[PDB]
Amino acid sequence: SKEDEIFRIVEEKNVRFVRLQFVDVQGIPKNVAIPVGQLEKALGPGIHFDGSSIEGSDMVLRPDPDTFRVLPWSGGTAEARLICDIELPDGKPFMGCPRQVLKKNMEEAAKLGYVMNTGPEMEFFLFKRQDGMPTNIPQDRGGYFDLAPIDLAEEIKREIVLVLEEMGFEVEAAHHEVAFGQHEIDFKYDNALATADNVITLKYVAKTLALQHGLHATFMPKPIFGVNGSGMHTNTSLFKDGKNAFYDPDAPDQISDTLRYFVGGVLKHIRAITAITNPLVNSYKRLVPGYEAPVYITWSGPNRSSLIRVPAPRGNSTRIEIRSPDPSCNPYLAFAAILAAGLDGVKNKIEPPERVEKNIYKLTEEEREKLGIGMLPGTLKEAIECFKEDELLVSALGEHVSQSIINVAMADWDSYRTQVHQWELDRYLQTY
Amino acid sequence: SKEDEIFRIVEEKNVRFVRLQFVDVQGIPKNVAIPVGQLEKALGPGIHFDGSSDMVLRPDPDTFRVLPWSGNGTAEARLICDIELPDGKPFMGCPRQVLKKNMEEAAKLGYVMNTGPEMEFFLFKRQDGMPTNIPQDRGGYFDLAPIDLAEEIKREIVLVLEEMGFEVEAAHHEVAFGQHEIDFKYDNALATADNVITLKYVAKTLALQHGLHATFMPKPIFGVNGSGMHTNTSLFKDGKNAFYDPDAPDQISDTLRYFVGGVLKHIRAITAITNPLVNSYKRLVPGYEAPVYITWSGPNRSSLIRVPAPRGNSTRIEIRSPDPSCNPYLAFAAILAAGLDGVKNKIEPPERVEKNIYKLTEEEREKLGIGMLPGTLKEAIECFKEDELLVSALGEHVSQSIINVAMADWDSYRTQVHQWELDRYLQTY
Ligand SMILES: Nc1ncnc2c1ncn2[C@@H]1O[C@H](COP(=O)(O)OP(=O)(O)OP(=O)(O)O)[C@@H](O)[C@H]1O
Ligand SMILES: Nc1ncnc2c1ncn2[C@@H]1O[C@H](COP(=O)(O)OP(=O)(O)OP(=O)(O)O)[C@@H](O)[C@H]1O
Ligand SMILES: [Mg+2]
Ligand SMILES: [Mg+2]
Repeated sequence: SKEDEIFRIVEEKNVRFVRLQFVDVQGIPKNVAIPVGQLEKALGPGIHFDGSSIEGSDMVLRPDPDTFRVLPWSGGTAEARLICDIELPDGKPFMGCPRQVLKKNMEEAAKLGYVMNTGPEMEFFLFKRQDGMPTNIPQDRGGYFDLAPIDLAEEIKREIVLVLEEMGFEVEAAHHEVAFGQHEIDFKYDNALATADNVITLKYVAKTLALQHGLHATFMPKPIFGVNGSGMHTNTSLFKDGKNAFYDPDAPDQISDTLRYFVGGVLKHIRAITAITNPLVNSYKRLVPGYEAPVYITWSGPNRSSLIRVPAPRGNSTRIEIRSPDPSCNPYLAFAAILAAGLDGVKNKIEPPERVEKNIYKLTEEEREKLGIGMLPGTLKEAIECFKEDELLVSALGEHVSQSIINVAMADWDSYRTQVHQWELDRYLQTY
Repeated sequence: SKEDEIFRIVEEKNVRFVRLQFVDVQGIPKNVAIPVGQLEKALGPGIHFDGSSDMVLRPDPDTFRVLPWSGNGTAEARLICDIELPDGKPFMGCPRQVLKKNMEEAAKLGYVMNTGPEMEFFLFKRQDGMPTNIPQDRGGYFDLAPIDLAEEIKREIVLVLEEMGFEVEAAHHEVAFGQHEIDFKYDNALATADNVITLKYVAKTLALQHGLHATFMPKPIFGVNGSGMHTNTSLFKDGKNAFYDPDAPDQISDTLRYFVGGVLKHIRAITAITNPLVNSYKRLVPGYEAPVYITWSGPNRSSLIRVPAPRGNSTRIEIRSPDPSCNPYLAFAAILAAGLDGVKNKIEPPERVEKNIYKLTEEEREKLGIGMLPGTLKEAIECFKEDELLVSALGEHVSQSIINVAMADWDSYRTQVHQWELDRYLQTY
C-alpha cells in the first residue's frame, strides 16, 4: 500500500516532522505540525483540530497519501508535508473545505464522462525587503523575456523550478514578464485537483525561497500602480471518453460544439465568477484598461487578447485560455466555479456571443453597446452582488463556502470604503 | 546527429535548465528558460511563446553551449533560436533570419562575407546597486596593471569565451579611463553575430559578479573617447579571397573597390542601423578615434573605411563607423546588401583621401566632394527611410520597427530640458 511506501521514505530521508497542510476559503495555506511518531495516527483515524481557521468547530484532518512529499530544504532532520481533506467528527466530508468543493464538482463532471484539465500561467513579483518587512520595490530592473544581468532573479527562479521538480512537478517554461521584477512560471496541463494542489505548492515554495534570499515573492494582482499586474491565465480543456471534447475535425475552425457551449456558459456567469477568481479589493485595480488584463466580456482567436482566447493548436491540444483570473484566487474554488458554469453551457445548450476579432480598446464606447459587449465588475462589492444572485455557483460551491466568501469580501470592502487614502490628501488638502 | 550529441553533453555535465536565447530588433538578448525535460520538445516541434501574436522558437543545434558559471551541481546550457510562424514559415521580423536571408542571396553568387569586429566597452563602478558612468580604473592606451585594474575580469571574460568555442586574437586597455577592447578572429557573418551577442552577455554577467557594470554604450562619458565596433570585412568567392588580385594596382581587386563604393553610397542609411541610439551621434564628433567624414584610405589615415596593409587571405576593409550598441545581425546584413549592390552594378568609389582630413578647412572639403555622416538619429532615420535597397534587404517588418523605435526615442529626447540648458541660461536669463 501507499502508507507502507510513505514509512519507507520516512526512514530513508530521516523525516522527523510532518506538516498536515490544508487551505482556508481564501486560498491561504494552513497546517498542523506533528512529530513523525503521530504519522501512523494521521494516516489512520486522523488528527483533530479547531476548524474556525477554515472560515478565515471540532474537525478531523484526512491526509491524501498521494500528496506525501519531503520538503527539499533540509533542517540532518528532514520535514515532510501532506495535503489533507477536512472531515467532521462523525466521518462525513466538511462541505466548507475548498478542496472537497472542487472534488465534488469534478465527481459531478465525471458522472457525464467529463474531466477538466487546467494549465495555469502563474505571474508574480519579487520585491526587496526593508527592515525585515516586505515592500513593493522591484528587486530587478527587467522587462519582457529579459536575460541576466537585466533579470537579477535567474538564480531564485532556477531554484523554484528545481524544488518543484523534486516534488513530482513538471514545468513547461519560465520567463521575465513586462513589469519591473515580474516573472511567470507556466505549468503543464493536469486534472483540476492536481493542478490546484500544485498552485498552492508553487506559492508556498516561491515565498519560502524568496525569504531565504532576503526577498519577498507576492501573487498580489496589482502591487504597483502604472505597471502590469499579475494574472493567472488558465488554459482549460474538457476530455470526454479519453478524447479532447473540444476538438471536431469536421466543424468550422476545427472547434467542437462543446467548446462554444462551454465558452457560452462561462461567459454567462463570468460577472459572478469574478468574485472567486478576482477575490481581493486590489484585484479590481488590475482589471483596468492599458495592461494585458482583460476588462470587456468577449471571446476570440489568438490574434486578439480578449477575456477567453482560443489558441491555434488543434488535436489533443485544443483549449481555451481564460485570462480574467489573478493568482491571488483560491484555485480549488476558481476551477470549481469555471467547471460548473462551463458544464451548464454544455448541458443547458447556451450559444456564446459573436467572436470579436477587432481590437476592443481601439473601438469607441458608442460601438460596444451596439454589439452587446459587457464589462467585468469594477469593484469587489459589484462582483459579490452578482455572485450573490448566481444560484448555480452558490449551489456548486455550497452555501457554507459561498457565505464565507461573501462575509470575508464584505468585511474587507466595508473597511476599504470608509478609509481616507493618501490620493485624497494629495488631491484636495492644499486647495480646499 | 547533432541532437544526439547535445543529449550526451546533458547527462555528462548534468544540465538541468536550458536558455532558448534570441534577440529583438534592437540587439537586446531575450530568452525562455525551460527545464531539461522539455529539451526534446524544443529540438523537435519547438516551444511556443508570445512575440508581442504567438510564435515558435526553433533552436540551432550548432549553438548548444554549457554556461561555464555553474548552477546550484546543477549545470545550465543555452541555445540560440530562430523565430518561426506557427504554420512553418520563418518570421521575416527576426533579426537573425534577416542576416541568414542576405547570406543565402550572397551564397547564390558564390560570395561569403567574413567579419572580425574590434569590440570596445567600458567597465564602470556601481553605487547602491545601480550602475554609474564612473570608470573602475584610471588607465590609458595599452596600459598595464596596477594602472589597469580590470586585468583579472578581462582574463575571466576571455577564458569563459574560449570555453564556448570562441577564438580570440587579443585584448587591451583603450584610450579612455576604464575603457577596454577585445578583438576576436574573423568568421562568417552569422557565427560572428552570434559571438557578438554572447560577448555582451558574458561581459555584463561577469562584471556584475565583481560589483561592476560593463556597457557597450557608444558615448557614456563626455570629453573622453567613445566605444566603437570597427568591423574588419572581406568577401570570399569560391574558397578564395575576392579582394586579392596580384596583378591589379596595390594588390586590391576590382571587387574590393566596388564593395567599398557600394557601402559608401548607402553609408548615411547604414548609420541608422550601425549607430542606432540617440547617444551614438554624441560619439560621431571630431577629436576622437570615431570617423565623421565619408572617406576611404590606406592604413596611414583613420577614415570611415580603412584598407589595412596585409594582403593574401588577410585582404580586408575596416569599416570604423559602427558602435557596439548596434544589432550585429542587422549591421552585417546592411553592409552585405550595400556592398553587394556595389559589386553587382560596378559602382566606382571616390578617390582615397590620403591627406589628413580633420586639419583641412570646410571650403576645401566642399571642393573635393567630401560628405559627412548624419549628425542626429532623426537625420540618419530620414536617410534610411529613403534607401529602398536597404529597406528591401532588411524587410519591411524590421525596417518599420527600427523607424518606430528610433522615432519614439527621438521624440522623447527632443522635448526634454537637459541640465546643460539650466547651467547655461537659468542664472543669466
Ligand atoms: N488540453 C489542454 N488543457 C489545458 N491546458 C493545455 C492543454 N494543452 C496545452 N495546454 C497548456 O498550454 C501550454 C502549452 O501549449 P502547447 O501548444 O505546447 O500544448 P501542449 O499540450 O503543452 O504540448 P505538449 O503535449 O508537447 O506538452 C501548456 O503549458 C499547458 O498548460
Ligand atoms: N579576410 C578577413 N576578413 C575579415 N576580417 C579579417 C580578415 N583577415 C583578418 N581579419 C580580422 O582582422 C584582425 C587582424 O587580422 P591580422 O592582421 O592579424 O591577420 P590574420 O592573422 O589573418 O587574423 P586572424 O588570425 O584573426 O585570421 C583579426 O581580428 C581578424 O578578425
Ligand atoms: Mg496569455
Ligand atoms: Mg582599428
